[PDB]
Amino acid sequence: KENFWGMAV
Amino acid sequence: PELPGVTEEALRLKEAALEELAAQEVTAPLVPLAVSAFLTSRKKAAAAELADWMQSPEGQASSLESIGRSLSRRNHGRSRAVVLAHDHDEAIKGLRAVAAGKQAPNVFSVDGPVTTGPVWVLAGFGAQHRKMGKSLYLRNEVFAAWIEKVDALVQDELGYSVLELILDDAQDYGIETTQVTIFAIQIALGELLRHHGAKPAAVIGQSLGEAASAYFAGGLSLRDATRAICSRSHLMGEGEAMLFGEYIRLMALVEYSADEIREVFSDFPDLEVCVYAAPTQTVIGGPPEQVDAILARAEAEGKFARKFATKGASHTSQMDPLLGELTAELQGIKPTSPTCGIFSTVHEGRYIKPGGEPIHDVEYWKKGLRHSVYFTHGIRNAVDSGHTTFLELAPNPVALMQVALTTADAGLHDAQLIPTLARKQDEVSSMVSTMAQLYVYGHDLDIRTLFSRASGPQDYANIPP
Repeated sequence: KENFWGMAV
Repeated sequence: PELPGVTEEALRLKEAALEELAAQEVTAPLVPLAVSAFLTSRKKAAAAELADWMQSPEGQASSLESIGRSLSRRNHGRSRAVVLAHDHDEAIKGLRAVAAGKQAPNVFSVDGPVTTGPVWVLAGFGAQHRKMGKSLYLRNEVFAAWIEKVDALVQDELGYSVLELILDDAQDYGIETTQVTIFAIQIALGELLRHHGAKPAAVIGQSLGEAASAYFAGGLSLRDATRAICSRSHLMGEGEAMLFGEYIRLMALVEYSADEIREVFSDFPDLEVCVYAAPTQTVIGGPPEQVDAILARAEAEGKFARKFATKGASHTSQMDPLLGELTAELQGIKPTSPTCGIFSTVHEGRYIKPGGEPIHDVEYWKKGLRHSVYFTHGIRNAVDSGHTTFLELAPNPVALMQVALTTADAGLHDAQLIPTLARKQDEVSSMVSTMAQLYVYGHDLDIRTLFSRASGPQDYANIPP
């Protein structure tokens, strides 16, 4: 799940 | 040699889409607020001080855009931070965390720059979606121009308009157009980054992406790289359309490593490896009955496995009958000596240095379409050679999850994994936030270029010096 501002998660 | 202009229909579609954009509720843009210093201790001070100011009425009266504009003109030191914010509240909370050196999703902050340049990842498999690239095409003049340039090259090569596809929400993508359009978008996104001062230290390609990777590594002109993706793409579409039913090869991802596959495959004599994607993930291809069988063998053994839906069978024997036309079509391309590093997932993941011998031969594209993509191997070779920043140019960032699996396996547990566009995320924001990350880690990126030239003084803020 890569989020809102470029985050692997 | 006169190139076709934007088509009538593309102009019509554009007008319509602009009309509809102009009617949605405008949302506050994402503004990046840069704060830096030689010392982390001083970076936090400036942060807390800027935050304190933004609390005051004068600071509350100044637009975020102006505060970001002023910030962007400070000297950018060794230790860096960017708070990405839509309003004053967001901005302050982010700055609080920069100061407290606490973490948050809209904050990036490092003690100093990353040692090695970025590796630009050019992939594409599984990244398509219906509206991909459209919003950035409507909103960003630099993207739009590059899209239009590839759009002209593809009209010339293939006789239709990729830009018409992009603009038409009623139009969906198939085996052929999915590829030429992800390519258009990869090209334009990379050049948008170049426009803002970014550069790749190295490229790595993954199947469809390989032709964009060649372009950005200076290995082929844009023309010849368009030629490479056009021949692959249209030949693949035509070849599947002429085959029927259980003769269509399928692809699936299964949680087996290269080593497990040599074993597992002794039960499935027609399965082949399409992409060694991760240390324990492989995209395989072959006849459906064998694909379904390996799928069920995985699901049984407690192993992840997902079948893809595309009757593309890149990197299988289904490419055998296209090789000759492919060879013939790309007669005349001119491979050039690269201008940045290349991890060649076609050559088993091996590195070629800037200044090396050309490797973008006709035979290269022939090799790449038919044979396995050594992606994990390429990424492992990058990590082992000191690279830690991976930026995917994609309409959706699927290959970075694969990259993460390799980085982690190699001992690199804190790589900088930077995506570009994504489905369900504002595309203008996404790019802002990608540029912020590049900036933050010290990579080339002229952050002044993220704001238009001041016309008057209300375009600046009175930021505490």
